[PDB]
Amino acid sequence: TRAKAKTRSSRAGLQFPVGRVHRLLRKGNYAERVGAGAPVYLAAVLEYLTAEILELAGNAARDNKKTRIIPRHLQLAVRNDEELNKLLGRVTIAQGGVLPNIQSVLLPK
Amino acid sequence: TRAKAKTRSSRAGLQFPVGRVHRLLRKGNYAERVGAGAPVYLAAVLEYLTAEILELAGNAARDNKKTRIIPRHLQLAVRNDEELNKLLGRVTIAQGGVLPNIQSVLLPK
Amino acid sequence: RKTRKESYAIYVYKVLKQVHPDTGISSKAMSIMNSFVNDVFERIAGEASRLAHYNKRSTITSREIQTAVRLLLPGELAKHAVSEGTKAVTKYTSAK
Amino acid sequence: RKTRKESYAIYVYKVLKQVHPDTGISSKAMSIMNSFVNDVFERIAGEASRLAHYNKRSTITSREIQTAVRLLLPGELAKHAVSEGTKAVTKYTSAK
Amino acid sequence: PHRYRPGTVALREIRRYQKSTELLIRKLPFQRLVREIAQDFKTDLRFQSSAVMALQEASEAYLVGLFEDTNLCAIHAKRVTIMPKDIQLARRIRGE
Amino acid sequence: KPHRYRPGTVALREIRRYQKSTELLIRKLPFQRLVREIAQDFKTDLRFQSSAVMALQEASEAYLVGLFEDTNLCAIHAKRVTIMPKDIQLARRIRGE
Amino acid sequence: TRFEDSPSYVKWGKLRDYQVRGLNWLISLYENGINGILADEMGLGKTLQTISLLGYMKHYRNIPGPHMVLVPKSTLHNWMSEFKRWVPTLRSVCLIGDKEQRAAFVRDVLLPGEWDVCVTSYEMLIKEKSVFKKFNWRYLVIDEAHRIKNEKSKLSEIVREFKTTNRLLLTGTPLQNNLHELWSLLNFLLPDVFNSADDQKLVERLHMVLRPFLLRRIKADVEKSLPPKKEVKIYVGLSKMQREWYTRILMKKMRLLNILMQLRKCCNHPYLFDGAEPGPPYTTDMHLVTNSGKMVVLDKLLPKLKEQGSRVLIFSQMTRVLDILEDYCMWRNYEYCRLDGQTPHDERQDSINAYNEPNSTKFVFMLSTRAGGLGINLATADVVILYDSDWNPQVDLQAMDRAHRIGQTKTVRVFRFITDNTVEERIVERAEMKLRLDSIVIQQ
Amino acid sequence: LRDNIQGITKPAIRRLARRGGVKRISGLIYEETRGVLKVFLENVIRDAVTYTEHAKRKTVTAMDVVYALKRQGRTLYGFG
Amino acid sequence: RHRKVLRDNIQGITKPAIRRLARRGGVKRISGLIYEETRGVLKVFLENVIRDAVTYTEHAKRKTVTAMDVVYALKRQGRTLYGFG
DNA sequence: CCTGGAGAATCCCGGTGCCGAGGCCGCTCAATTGGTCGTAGACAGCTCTAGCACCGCTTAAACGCACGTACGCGCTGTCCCCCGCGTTTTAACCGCCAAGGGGATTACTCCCTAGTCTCCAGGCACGTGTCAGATATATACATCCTGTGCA
DNA sequence: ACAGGATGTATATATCTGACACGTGCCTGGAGACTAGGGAGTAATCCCCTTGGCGGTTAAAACGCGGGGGACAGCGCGTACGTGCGTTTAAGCGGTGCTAGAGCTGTCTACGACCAATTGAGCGGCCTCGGCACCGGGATTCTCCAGGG
Ligand SMILES: Nc1ncnc2c1ncn2[C@@H]1O[C@H](COP(=O)(O)OP(=O)(O)OP(=O)(O)O)[C@@H](O)[C@H]1O
Repeated sequence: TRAKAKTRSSRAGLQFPVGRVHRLLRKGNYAERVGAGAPVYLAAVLEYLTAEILELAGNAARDNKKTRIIPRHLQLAVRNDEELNKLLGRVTIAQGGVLPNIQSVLLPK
Repeated sequence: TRAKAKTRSSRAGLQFPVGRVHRLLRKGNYAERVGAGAPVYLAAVLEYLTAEILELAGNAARDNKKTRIIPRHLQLAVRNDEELNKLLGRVTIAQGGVLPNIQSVLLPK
Repeated sequence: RKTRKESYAIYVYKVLKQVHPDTGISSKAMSIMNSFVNDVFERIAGEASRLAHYNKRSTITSREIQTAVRLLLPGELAKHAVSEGTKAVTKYTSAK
Repeated sequence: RKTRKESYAIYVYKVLKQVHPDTGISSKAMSIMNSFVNDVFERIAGEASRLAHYNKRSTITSREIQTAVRLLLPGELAKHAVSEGTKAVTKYTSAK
Repeated sequence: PHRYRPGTVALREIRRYQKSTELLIRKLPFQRLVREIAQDFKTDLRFQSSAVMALQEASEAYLVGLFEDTNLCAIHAKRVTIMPKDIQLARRIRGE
Repeated sequence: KPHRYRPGTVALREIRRYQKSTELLIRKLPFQRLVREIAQDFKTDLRFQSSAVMALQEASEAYLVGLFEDTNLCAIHAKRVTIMPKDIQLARRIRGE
Repeated sequence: TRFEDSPSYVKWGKLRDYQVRGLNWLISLYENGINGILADEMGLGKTLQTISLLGYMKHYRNIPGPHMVLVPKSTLHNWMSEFKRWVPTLRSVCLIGDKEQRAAFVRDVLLPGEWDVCVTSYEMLIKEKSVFKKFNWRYLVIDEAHRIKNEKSKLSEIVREFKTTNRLLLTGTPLQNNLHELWSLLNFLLPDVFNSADDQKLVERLHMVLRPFLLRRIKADVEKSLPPKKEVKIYVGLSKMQREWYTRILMKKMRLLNILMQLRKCCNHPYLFDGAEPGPPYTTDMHLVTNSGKMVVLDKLLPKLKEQGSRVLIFSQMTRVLDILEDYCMWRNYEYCRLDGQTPHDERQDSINAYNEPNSTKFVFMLSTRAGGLGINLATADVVILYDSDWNPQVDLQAMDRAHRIGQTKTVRVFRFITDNTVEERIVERAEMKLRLDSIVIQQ
Repeated sequence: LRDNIQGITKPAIRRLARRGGVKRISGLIYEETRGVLKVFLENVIRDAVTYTEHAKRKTVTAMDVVYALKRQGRTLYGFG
Repeated sequence: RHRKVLRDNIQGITKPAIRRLARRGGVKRISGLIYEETRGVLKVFLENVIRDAVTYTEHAKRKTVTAMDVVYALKRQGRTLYGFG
């Protein structure tokens, strides 16, 4: 007899796949061995970052009167936050556009 | 009995440690298997690069009327050479100084 | 049928419905999120690999992941990330 | 007795004697050359590792090393280094 | 007759293009340029449409950032019109 | 009556002299004290190897020298000879800080 | 084996039997080709013996060759004056000054070579080593031999690099912390004898191997004058504020990397620290004295001394509290004299000697373990107060026997204030064990 | 054929500048922009062609372009 | 009573030292407000580097910052230093 | 030189099609459970190396101050270059079709690399001595800057 | 516009020293020989997706033109920095003393790799509908003359 299959993500109460993260860690040639808690830690971090960016994008979409998040909303959210902006400083988001700003000298006198 | 030991560097005509490079490739977590030709090729490339930089540095040291090579000579060789400058663009050489240059607008006239 | 591809799309959708219950996401935005997750995974895993090599060890552990998170993420993001990971590992060990 | 430390010093010295027979090198210069060789080795090895992962292959070969050289080295250096590597592999295969 | 002052239409265009998010260069000319550049490196080379789209996206982002830095330089020089010297100063400070 | 050089010659002489020499220009002890003060905030009870402080000083000096090069370029761009905080800020903004 | 009385070439000579027999001993060592240590512990004198030896060398078989004497910079004027007023017939030069002055002096004196003895300091010796090596040295005199007591020190290696026909060492306490520093001194003396580092193993071996190359005698058993000093410890307790300071610092922002040092002068005085140092300089009034039990004890002792001698001379360990107490005595309602490392070198020798007065009614002089050199006896001093003790008992011995020269024909009392359950107990026990080692090695 | 850099037109360069945020444009900017675009594209296309030739293919893919851009420090999100 | 603080450590970076750095860079005339700006820039740079180095040292479970830690931190920030390990 | 209208351009409200997002199904492959075993690292123990708190002496370097001169900065005129608008031409754009190349998948075989055991020489640590370089010192050259005539 | 004077600098010479190059001993990691196994090469097949073309349309580019504002050169000024000179200070080097802490050794366990069997989680394939794009019309707002303020 065997118990019902409980996922490690279920054990940690997460939404990201601990099993998939573990397989990616093992098949990526990062080290000889991978401990039991490292996939859980990494999955929690990935979930936190995803939740942050999605919350900011959802607020941006609410300000723009829509219900679907698009790359423009993602770009607005990422460039309007300083921490995420420094994290993604060297990244281009396709179909993202630019932040509206005009240098105050170009405005008519 | 067994044959007399020939180093693979001697086999390839190189003067760099093919065996040590093979060990480092295998222990560095870059893949699971390593071809025999890969350490030979890597050692050949390293040898060419080292010879080039050393030749430029020796020319600079002779221009300075010296028989030893110091980090100043190494920096003076790396700069003034385009390919090596691009290769070492983001590298600081300790106690190597700066290229001697003055913008032409600062010269009195 | 064609060969299977992997992605984080279902989990991204779960987190989206968790944080904002009445919002959807387009395919291009989902592709962007997938590439973002892949890139962050790559950065953290590579930093942990470098740490393990530097300290002359052969096991990636939670301490290495925590140190890589400290190195890569700035400030309050790092504080919250460390707290979240610690809660996750604590609960996983407690309920195991 | 201190633990032994491995370095490329003797090989750098041999190459120096080959290129400028009546010339010497300083200890700081040798440390700089040591770090330079380690850096180049790490960059080329990492590029080859990523190439192999991209192509779903598990072995690093002379093809991967050549492609890494072409990607990382600017132009004429790449051409000459590729010639050197071809000659070395040819010699290692022809009679060894 | 109604003619706007020389510079209001420019600000209207600035606002319009900073609110829009779509490409600005024409796709067929960009594709022909990409094939012209690829002609030197290898003969009879085929392309995917996604590759050309990604190349155009990256080119546009790079040029937009370049122009923003150029505007900063020109404003520093107490001008309003950007110049080749401003472009070259931006490139030199970036590191080309 | 005593000999004086006109403004703009001793500066050029110093430029050549320092662009030729390779010594470190900041005094070692004040820099070490500054490094210790900064490291005190992150984590108390810290010791430093003497080589670590020298590496830090090397990196700091190289960074400042490159920054001053770019700042000089900005100042020359503005048709000036004197560098200013505006030039420093512009150089840092373009380099991405 | 030589004359029993002073030679007829000394001037103002009053050297006694001990000094004349030491001179005979040194001359015999020179005749048989043996160097050594003139381990004259105390007032019996070593400058007189060294000068008389060199003068005998000149005034007997002609050896006018190079001779060098090494002194601290605080004794250059003293040594030159002693040479002038004892043996004027001998010629001496001094290498002192900035770079230009030193170059001028060597150029105008050293290379012409009209000199016979050159008096230099350690620092100038290190400066002009290449200049001195160009000479065939014969006799080398090093005062305070514990300066070179260890190898791997620049001065010791430099002074070994010199070549002399003869060597000679001068010290007060050759043994300080262990037998290896003494072995270093003996290695400098005779390189080719004590090449190796190595109850029967020691004590007897040390005596039998040191008798040929050393002379040891005690002023108490030689002069029979100079009534012995009486040493009394005062066991004090630390106030509650000091106790909580001590406990908190021991169990724990202010940088704290050295537990022993940071928990040291605590028993001395809390506000010697930083962080909670006295804040706004309101005024110099009754603030510092009330905070320390040792300060209370000293403030109680002062009246009992001023109703009597009132010429104490005080000792403490930390240069800060040294200067604090120095500028405090003047304020309180007293007067002082100044001796510390800040004072420019040449001015101290005349200043302190001048301050030695028939009467001062100033009641205070302050000297630390490292604020003074070797001279200026305070025969007017009566009481020695030691606020805290140094690790090395030899430093404290030098400090407390500084006033125990001949001038002191009166018994002097030394007071050692000590606290409880603090690091000072460890300091005291280490000093006692080191002193016991020194006694068992030398006296026995 | 040839002469396709002229396909990058003055109006397109003006639109790029207006998205950047500039108001007035000098007449000589256009050739400079064409030159810098040519340099950037040449670098990226050379890297992509190297990747494709290593793969032993004849078609250049979005994966190749993305890998080249990531190598240059210009990571692109939204293509895989 | 004698107890006070002399100066702050950021003032250890001296005006003639900054002028020597500017001379090596290639500058001829220097405005008076450059010095505080340079001190601030240096403080920011050192805070970043020291944070990363202390992170590495803490992972090692040590209490002494090493040259290797400084080199690893500098390579992380993208300023590879040759000649220290 | 503060107001008041034209007149373009923009935002807001409502209706229509449509196409991609989201829900739903089967299926297969990858994650889970269970058990076994070897090794990596945790833990304790000792050595000795190196770092921290501190003093004396030298002396270079920093600090402070006075004088003058380039230099940054503000203001003005000129003119020329770029912008706004209208018109004509060009080609991108879009929709659809046709064809072949080539990327992707499957099976089969075999050669190359992992792992082992042994042995031995190449590389490392340690001493040691000698020369390349830094140092000082006195010439000869180059550079700047002022001052007296007449350009 | 040069002559000359004072300043700085490049150059030749002699000494002395510490760092580098060479040798010696020794040991640990690489080379030789072998055996198994699975990853990659090779062939063959399929289908999708890239290219080539063709026509109709309309947005976009190219060209011209007038005119206003911004760039650029000039001039004046009054002030902030460079240069030189005296005085103080703190860095640099050297010793002192101490103890922590980094580094190597040995033992032992508990933790992760490996394997086998099961099954449910996720992925490709479908379909339907609501969110979005487009289109149109009215209300609103900003800009630019022109005048009377
Ligand atoms: N002319 C003299 N006659 C007799 N005794 C003298 C004479 N000069 C010096 N002394 C002795 O020297 C003692 C003090 O002299 P001084 O302090 O100069 O001694 P020192 O040679 O420096 O001794 P130390 O060995 O302690 O360094 C006197 O107490 C006395 O014993």
